[PDB]
Amino acid sequence: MSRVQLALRVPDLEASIGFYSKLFGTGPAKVRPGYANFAIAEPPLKLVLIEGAGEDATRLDHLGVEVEDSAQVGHAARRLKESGLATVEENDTACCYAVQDKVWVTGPGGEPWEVYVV
Ligand SMILES: [Cl-]
Ligand code: NI
Repeated sequence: MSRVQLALRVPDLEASIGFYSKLFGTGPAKVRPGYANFAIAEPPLKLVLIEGAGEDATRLDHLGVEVEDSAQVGHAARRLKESGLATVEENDTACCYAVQDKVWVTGPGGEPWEVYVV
């Protein structure tokens, strides 16, 4: 029961929050200065909105896969590693007054993915 995380850097956080609330029929789960996120049940999605500074267009910030528990992150980190991808693991972190275990991989064209648990 994992779900994709889509993180967008948006030029207008307030406008984006309103648009996404309408699109998914649900308000944001978390709102902070320059930051919001939506936990969408259907489609299963963690949508993250980060306000850009003086930006003109929405762009991809990063992608991810949100899993249930640390064991799944661990399983993923091992699996990705064995597949031959370069991974960077984080454990028991800090950011967003929250705690996360995660593993980062980067695609060929530079798009970064985190497999993580909140
Ligand atoms: Cl995955
Ligand atoms: Ni993220």
